[PDB]
Amino acid sequence: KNLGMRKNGQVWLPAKKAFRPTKGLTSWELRVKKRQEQAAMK
Amino acid sequence: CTVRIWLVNTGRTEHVLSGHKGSVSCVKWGGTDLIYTGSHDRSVRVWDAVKGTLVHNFTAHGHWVNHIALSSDHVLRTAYHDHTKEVPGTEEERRAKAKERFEKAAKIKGKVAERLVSASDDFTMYLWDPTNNGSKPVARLLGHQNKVNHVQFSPDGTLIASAGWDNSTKLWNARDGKFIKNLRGHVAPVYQCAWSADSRLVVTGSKDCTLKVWNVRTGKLAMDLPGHEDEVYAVDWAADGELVASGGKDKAVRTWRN
Amino acid sequence: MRYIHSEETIPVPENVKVSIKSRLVTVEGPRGKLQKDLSHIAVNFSVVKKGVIGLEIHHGSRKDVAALRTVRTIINNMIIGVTKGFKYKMRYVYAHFPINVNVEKNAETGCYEVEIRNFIGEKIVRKVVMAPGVEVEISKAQKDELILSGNSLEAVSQSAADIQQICKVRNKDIRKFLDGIYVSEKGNIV
Amino acid sequence: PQNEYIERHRKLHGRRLDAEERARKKAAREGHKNSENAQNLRGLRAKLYAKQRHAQKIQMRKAIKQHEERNVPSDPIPSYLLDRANPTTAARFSVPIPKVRGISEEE
Amino acid sequence: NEIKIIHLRATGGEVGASSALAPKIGPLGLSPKKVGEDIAKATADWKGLRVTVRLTIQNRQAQVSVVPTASALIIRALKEPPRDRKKEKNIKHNKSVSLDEIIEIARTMRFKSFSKDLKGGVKEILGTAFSVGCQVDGKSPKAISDAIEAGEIDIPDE
Amino acid sequence: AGTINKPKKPTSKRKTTRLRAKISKRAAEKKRKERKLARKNPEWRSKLKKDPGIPNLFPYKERLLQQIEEERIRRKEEL
Amino acid sequence: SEQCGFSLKAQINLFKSIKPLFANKMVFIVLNKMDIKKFEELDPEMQQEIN
Amino acid sequence: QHLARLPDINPTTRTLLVAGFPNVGKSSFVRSVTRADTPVEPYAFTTKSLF
Amino acid sequence: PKSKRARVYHLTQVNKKGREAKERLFSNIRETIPKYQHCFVFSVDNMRNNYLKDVRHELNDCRIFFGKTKLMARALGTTPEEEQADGLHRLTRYLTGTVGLLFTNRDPADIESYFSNLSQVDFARAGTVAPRTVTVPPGIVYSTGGEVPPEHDVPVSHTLEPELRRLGMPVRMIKGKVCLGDEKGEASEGYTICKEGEVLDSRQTRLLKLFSICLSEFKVSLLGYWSSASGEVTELEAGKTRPKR
Amino acid sequence: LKKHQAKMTIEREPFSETFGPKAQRKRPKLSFNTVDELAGYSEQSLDSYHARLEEKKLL
RNA sequence: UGGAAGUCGGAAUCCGCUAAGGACUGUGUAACAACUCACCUGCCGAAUGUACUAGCCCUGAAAAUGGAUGGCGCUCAAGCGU
Ligand SMILES: [Mg+2]
Repeated sequence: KNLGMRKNGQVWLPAKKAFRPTKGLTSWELRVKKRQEQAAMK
Repeated sequence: CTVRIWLVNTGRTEHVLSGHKGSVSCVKWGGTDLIYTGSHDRSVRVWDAVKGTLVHNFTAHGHWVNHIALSSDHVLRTAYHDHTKEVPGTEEERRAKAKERFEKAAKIKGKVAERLVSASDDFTMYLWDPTNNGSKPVARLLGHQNKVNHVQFSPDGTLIASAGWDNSTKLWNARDGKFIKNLRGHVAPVYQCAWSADSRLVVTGSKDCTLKVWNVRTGKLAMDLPGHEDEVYAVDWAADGELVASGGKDKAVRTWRN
Repeated sequence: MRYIHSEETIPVPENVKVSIKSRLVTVEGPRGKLQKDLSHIAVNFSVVKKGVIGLEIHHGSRKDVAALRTVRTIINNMIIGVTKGFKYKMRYVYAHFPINVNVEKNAETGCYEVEIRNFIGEKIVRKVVMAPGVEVEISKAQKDELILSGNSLEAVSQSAADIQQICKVRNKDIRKFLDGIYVSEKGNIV
Repeated sequence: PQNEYIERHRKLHGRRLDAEERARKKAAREGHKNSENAQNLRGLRAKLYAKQRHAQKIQMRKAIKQHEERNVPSDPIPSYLLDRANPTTAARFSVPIPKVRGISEEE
Repeated sequence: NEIKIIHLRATGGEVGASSALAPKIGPLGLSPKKVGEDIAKATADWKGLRVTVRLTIQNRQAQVSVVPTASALIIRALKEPPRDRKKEKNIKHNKSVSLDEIIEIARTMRFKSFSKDLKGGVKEILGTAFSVGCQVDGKSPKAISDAIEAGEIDIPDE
Repeated sequence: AGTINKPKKPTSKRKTTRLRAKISKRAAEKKRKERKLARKNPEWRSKLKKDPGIPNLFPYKERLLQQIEEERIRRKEEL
Repeated sequence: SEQCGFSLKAQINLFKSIKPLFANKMVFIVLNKMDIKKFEELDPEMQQEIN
Repeated sequence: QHLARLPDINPTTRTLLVAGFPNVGKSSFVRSVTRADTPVEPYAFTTKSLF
Repeated sequence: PKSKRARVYHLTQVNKKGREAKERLFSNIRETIPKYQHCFVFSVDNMRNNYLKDVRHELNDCRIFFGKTKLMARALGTTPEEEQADGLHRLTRYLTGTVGLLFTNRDPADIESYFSNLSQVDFARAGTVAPRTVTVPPGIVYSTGGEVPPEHDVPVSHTLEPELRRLGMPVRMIKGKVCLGDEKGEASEGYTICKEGEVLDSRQTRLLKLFSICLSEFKVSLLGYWSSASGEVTELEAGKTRPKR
Repeated sequence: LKKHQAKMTIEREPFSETFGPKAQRKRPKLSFNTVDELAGYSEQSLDSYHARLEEKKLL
């Protein structure tokens, strides 16, 4: 069973995930490398 | 809302007088070692300067207390200096001369009693004798049609001069507070007034950029002093009566002689 | 921007039979069956795994992608309704006039009927007809409580809202007159 | 009834049972309601609403700027003129308005 | 046979501190005038100062003690002239107190302080004195606290 | 509003010749007026406008800056 | 019983202070809370002042 | 609003006026003899207006 | 995206910490490393942890860190190349979840005896198994909910009645009193907050905290300690069984 | 003086500090200082009120 | 201040423990209590937040016989840009 409280009382509602329609296009490591390049160029 | 007492030789605070709810706008120190304060909380307080404790609290004014004056201010400002132009040799006899002058100026009915006049924004003034009357005012001085800015006793203690924002300087009997005469002729609010040493003359500096010297026994305008090109803020008469200093918004000191 | 592919997944418990044909979802469990026509939303249904239902949208806008979340929650609510059920507990409170609540089951229609009398001393008899599949019981554990139970969350909550809205205090100060019937608890039957 | 009778009733009997959740839901719908008012009101009512909301945004931005800058008289006047309401106070003998619109005799 | 602990705020040298206490100690069986006299006797050291008073109740007699607080200790150490509280209102604590008796107040308040060291206790007392509004060594207690933190002023250990 | 069940008088999108001519005349007059105000404009204007620069999301901005340094050093050496 | 938080001496003093307002009226001093302390339990001097 | 919530006191009718210090039972007496809903509480100045 | 949630600007004094707090934690841990002989790792799992202030006050000669797990692990050094002292990277395997560091100069036996003898009854958090059945009796609801008898108990405040209704108690207001059913204890049964053996949820634990009922215990479990003199990590009983990363 | 009494009172103490949710007024303004003065003022006020009622009844 | 404990007011607004917590963001109390927010930690898991600019769309003021993109009608246009 769930252990937390939902604010609107609809306890049957599932644990929703974030709405990210562009999820999975880029990786975390590549984004870290692009962060480093971006900071250096700036 | 505080009055601090400083020791001049050390630069240290000895007493802090607090209890006012508004800004203390005027402070005087009498010859009986009492400190008189007037404040914007509509009150006039008398404090014991030796102990730093409140003695009297007068709450009769209906607005800001702008200025207070003592009956012995002229002699307390100059101490032992007088018309002889000679100072006594030693400090003890100098202090004796200063105390003698203060007592001679402050005797009422043979008893030393300082008289305190307070001028307020409620268009009025109050006259107090804390030694003889306690918290009861001697009189309420009425007649100004606007706020009373400055008030001063004469050096002989018989007259009181008041300057108002109703373009007028008024004269009052210093014993019962009765109105005597109105010195009319300024056309903008009168900011300051100052007595001559012989109590014949009062000089008033106003917002209309002028000084006016008034003969108080005749009740007339003796002299008119133009020359300031802006508002006059501060006016003083020398204790020997030789010169009058004026200063204001025109940034230049002006000195006036006969 | 048009997204090439968007995917949602619905897990299905072992005691549930789900049949989807032409976007008409039929969900069957221990407590009965529920049916919902979802042909107003462009979605592709599939069986991506044993016990997982997949929802696809191809070449859809952001709004079309976001509608899949609503479809997911609706089907999950159908599954929860046929497995555990839905239950709304309502409490009626009064100051001076006791609220008289009678619950009957109509024979020819099969639906429950709730009659409310003496609401703030009124002589009228309020009657609310429940949605089909909703059972109403006057509680015995607590005081002045109704329990509305069923498989359809939509039907149960709408019947509760109908009971709540038929007893409105009118032209009186609502700070002073607190009389009414209110939803107190929401949950599952099991 | 006398004095704070609604407060006494509030203390003795509480609210309606749905008041807190109901007000929470209304305050939650307030954003959608503001957008619907911005896109749906007509005429002078819409103009006054837009002007009021513009003013609200201006004071909100000022308050946020002051809370950002939390962690960081003009002319000389005497002491008796201090704390009063004082004015701010800011050859060719040409008048400030040298030319105006002429008025014909027929007008 | 239980102990009842009651905390209150009292001014030293008055009886009327038990005016608000008498509603609740009445059912407890205590004498309001007796506990008021006990409070006045215990707070005769702290005349004119708002202090915290603890009453312990056992077998329907009260034992009265004064719990030291930093604000009361600082105001007492200021050595202000005596005054009548009904006529001298809106006072300000603008006198000066020395750093040595500030350290003494910190040593007194070590039993309440959660700080690891007397330097931290002294800085807490300096912050309390800053809230009171007095001066330390003729300067601002915030300035002495900053000097202690930067290392110009040293605090003895324990 | 009850617009769907009880619509009001329609607002005509059909223009009139007089209104079209008046609008065209007033537009031409406003154009001439703003030309005159631009001629008599007292506002300060920069001799060179502030250039926006290179966008940050451009992938080759850093190598372009490397180039820009190379031509400035080359021009300094040549001059 | 003095559980109100004020002394009975102060109660008599307040009554004597507001007595000039009580002219042309009728005055009844009601001693409440006899379930706590009776009038006879009070010492004779205070009873004498009340009388 | 305060005038709208003010009680109606007829100054020329038969009237009992209950006075004293706080916490002496004034509101308890008024509750026991009338139907007015004046609060009764053990702290001083529970009643802050005329009832 | 024009349709979006309006982000609330908080008009309060305290701002977000950022990277400065992380670097400050790094510097504090790296400066407290050379000053002590032992570094214990302790765990307080599914606990309120407000008694760590009392633990810090009682162990005034020790230094306690209770920051982020990954930040403390990176401060200590997770590999032998980046470790601050010899063998500290063996200690970082215990740093999972809710952990704390204890730098001490005392012998380890005193620390183990202190944390074995330290016992404090605490309010249970969600997920804890309820040790007993708690039932509020019918009638007038009191402050403790029936733990202390009502002749010594005080009636619960009338401001808690909407909160009790929100937490699921069918309480009502009768003449300024909060009552469960009827004032005479009729027409309703008692309200069972929790049953014995039932895993507590947050609503039930909130009800227990409002009624001041404690069903758990605050315990600090030592997993293992690193000694600088031998440069080595000794594991304890809790760290033997706890999972490691 | 009565030309400026109203603005003088408003400057001395504003409307918001006198009555309302943020009022700080605690002592009232009274025309009497003692209990005897209050009794005399009350009986004179009652006499004046009755006299005015008789005048309005006659009118 | 009758009472005022962060939360009727006025002015200051520091220190400790800190992982972090305002001499307090709101609810609440006669005053307390209690709750809540700022802030922090644990779970989770990968992209987000804010402000501006440019397009298209809505509002950005309307009276009075029944009517007008010329009319039907048109919605991946039979609308708009190239
Ligand atoms: Mg009472």
